[PDB]
Amino acid sequence: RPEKWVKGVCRYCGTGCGVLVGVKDGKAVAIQGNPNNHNAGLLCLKGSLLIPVLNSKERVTQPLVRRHKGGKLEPVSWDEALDLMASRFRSSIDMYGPNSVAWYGSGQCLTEESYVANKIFKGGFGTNNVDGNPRLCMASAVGGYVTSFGKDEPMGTYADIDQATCFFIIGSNTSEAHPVLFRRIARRKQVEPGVKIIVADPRRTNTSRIADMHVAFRPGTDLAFMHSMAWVIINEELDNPRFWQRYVNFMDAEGKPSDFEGYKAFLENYRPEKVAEICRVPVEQIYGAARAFAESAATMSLWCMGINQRVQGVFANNLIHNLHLITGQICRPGATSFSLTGQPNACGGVRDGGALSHLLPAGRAIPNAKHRAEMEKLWGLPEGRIAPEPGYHTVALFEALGRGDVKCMIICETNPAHTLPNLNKVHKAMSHPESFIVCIEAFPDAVTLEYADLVLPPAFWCERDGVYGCGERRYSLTEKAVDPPGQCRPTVNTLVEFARRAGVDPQLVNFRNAEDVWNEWRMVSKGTTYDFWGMTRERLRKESGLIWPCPSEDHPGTSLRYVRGQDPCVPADHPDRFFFYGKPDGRAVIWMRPAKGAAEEPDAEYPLYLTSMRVIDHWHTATMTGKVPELQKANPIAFVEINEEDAARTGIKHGDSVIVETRRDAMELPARVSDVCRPGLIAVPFFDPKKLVNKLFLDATDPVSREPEYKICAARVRKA
Ligand SMILES: Nc1nc2c(c(=O)[nH]1)N[C@H]1C(S)=C(S)[C@@H](COP(=O)(O)OP(=O)(O)OC[C@H]3O[C@@H](n4cnc5c(=O)[nH]c(N)nc54)[C@H](O)[C@@H]3O)O[C@H]1N2
Ligand SMILES: Nc1nc2c(c(=O)[nH]1)N[C@H]1C(S)=C(S)[C@@H](COP(=O)(O)OP(=O)(O)OC[C@H]3O[C@@H](n4cnc5c(=O)[nH]c(N)nc54)[C@H](O)[C@@H]3O)O[C@H]1N2
Ligand code: SF4
Ligand SMILES: [Mo]
Repeated sequence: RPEKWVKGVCRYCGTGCGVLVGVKDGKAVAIQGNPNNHNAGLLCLKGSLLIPVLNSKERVTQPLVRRHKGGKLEPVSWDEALDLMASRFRSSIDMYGPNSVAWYGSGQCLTEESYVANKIFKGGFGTNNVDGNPRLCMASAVGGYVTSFGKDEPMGTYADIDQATCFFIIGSNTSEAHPVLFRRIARRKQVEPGVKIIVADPRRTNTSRIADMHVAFRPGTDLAFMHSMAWVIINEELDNPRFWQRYVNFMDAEGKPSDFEGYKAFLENYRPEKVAEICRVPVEQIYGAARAFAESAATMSLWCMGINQRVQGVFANNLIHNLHLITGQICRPGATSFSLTGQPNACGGVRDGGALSHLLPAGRAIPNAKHRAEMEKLWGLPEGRIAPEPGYHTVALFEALGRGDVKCMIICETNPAHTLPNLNKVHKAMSHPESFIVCIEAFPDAVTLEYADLVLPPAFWCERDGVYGCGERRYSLTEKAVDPPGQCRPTVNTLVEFARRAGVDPQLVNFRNAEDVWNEWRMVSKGTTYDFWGMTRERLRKESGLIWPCPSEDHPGTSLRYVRGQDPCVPADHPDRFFFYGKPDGRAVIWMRPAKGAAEEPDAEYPLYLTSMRVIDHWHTATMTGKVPELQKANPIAFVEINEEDAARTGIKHGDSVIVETRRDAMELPARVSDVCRPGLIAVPFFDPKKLVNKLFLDATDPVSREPEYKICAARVRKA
């Protein structure tokens, strides 16, 4: 029975459900959904079972040090820990230059933590070595959005779900990975039964059980599938010339200006009969998916890691946007190209705040000299303080750590020893005997702590205040509901003290609380097309999220970007009803991206596709959801999914232990036989620390976004 209800945000998925925390003064006792946030008071099982996680005593509550490598982690005071951290970082810079140090962060960090980490490093130390886990996740979608539209982030919101009359859901297990949203998608098809749902995924998941059509294409061939859809759309005159002639540009396979006829000529390469064999699907599915897509009153695509975790990730994102653009299924209620964000805070913390190695806050870029000056001005730095070279992107960061080039690294609210691709390579990198690794980590079973030289105990979740920005441009405050336990401190406060102690100019880190940093971030955003000056803490305390752009206390926020009358970045006096202002002529761009494959495709010797996936009960590495007994009752440990008519024809039964092996490692797993994986595909989950699947996975990255291709590599299976 609670006395106080404290408003915040679910700690887990990018659906970003508002949460109310019931405290019986000082202890959280109950949790409900925020009736006033988009989720309308609905929480999924994970969300609803957060109170045990918050209450867990299995927490990191004092700072810890590992005197020597391979030693034992032992207690140390906060002051010795802060001096040790600051002296090491200063010493490294002094001897070897800013690029010898790095920040490795998280879309789970509060927007304020990431904003301070990013400033200390980019403006304080003078290094652009600030990256994070959204690199493993959302970087393809950023590239797809910037190359297609000139600006990052969806142009619609979740509310478009209520109006789509077709959902094309590709690379997304919405029901297991975005359960609230999937229910809203289910809800919509309930209310209007003439709503069509296409689910495109090599796996037949719970998500397909509301689909009119499930396209179970061969991993990696979805680019061809989607070009092929565009061919049908053009061929059957289902396209929208009034839209694309005014609003669209066309870039050929080399990225040179082209035209509709160019596009038609290129698409001839993607005829349905030919592309149907590549994809291993009945040709009727291409015609079906295309016609549904184009004939529908309002079409919405939603996609996640099956599209992004790919060496052609940016290109795939482009291809989804091509369909919306050729058909004009965009900038109207129900009709948009909506990339789904995994993490609660990839959008606000890392992407919008520019906390990646090539980026600067609010739409600005490292290589852009005017943007550096804009930031040196706002942040009060000398000229040239901000380096012109992008720092290390994640994969290359950990390679630099391994070579000795990065000597000191902070890891904050991520578990990279468990979740980075090609683990054997990374664990060797993380074991460099002369490296100094500092972990800010709340739960001591995180495997990465086994490589840490120093561990700082942070406040978790609603033990402190701060903003999370979910996938629909929604910035939502979590207020503080409880004191942190033991010696846990807000990471914002820890970062300021680290900076001060490490000789950073104190005017650069002039913040007492997360609120202070928010007002600066508001200021740094003002005038950009990411503007949220209008999101004062006061408004964020009272409201259940605001959606940007929101440039004044009287502005309600923005649902439809790029749309005159809706989006304030679009002049009221603009000639055309739409304005894609991230492109100099106001036109979104269809990209004629050639369709290729995975970087490690199957062959005689490794004849299987290996994928990796999300499972509903388990959040990533299970340091949180693992503290909840009910979350263990269904899938307690790792398994490997195997296709029925692949199992029998190769002589493998259900339940039998098997060896999944790839060029990089081998691993015994309990087989799980179903019709989930289409023939020629197996799939492993990644929440079991006793089964570090990322040891089998390769490391190739999209050459633009530098996202790893976790979704595809080549494997073999044999009976144990
Ligand atoms: N329960 C739970 N929910 C979560 C998370 C969690 O750990 N647990 N994490 C959150 C985060 S950070 C993220 S990023 C999201 C991720 O959520 P999703 O991306 O929706 O979930 P995944 O299983 O990673 O998604 C992969 C889907 O893409 C498919 N796929 C495989 N190969 C291909 C291909 O070649 N083409 C296409 N088009 N699809 C393919 C897989 O079969 C799989 O079903 O979920 C979020 N929500
Ligand atoms: N094979 C394979 N690997 C993948 C993926 C895949 O699809 N396949 N998906 C990738 C994607 S999309 C993502 S998003 C990444 C995510 O990968 P990670 O970010 O490595 O996984 P998480 O379990 O979210 O790690 C968050 C950590 O933060 C700690 N923590 C919780 N609260 C606090 C706090 O207040 N402060 C601090 N300091 N720490 C805290 C938790 O204990 C946990 O260890 O995984 C990637 N890895
Ligand atoms: S759908 Fe995501 S944000 Fe909503 S309660 Fe479930 S885990 Fe939390
Ligand atoms: Mo993610």
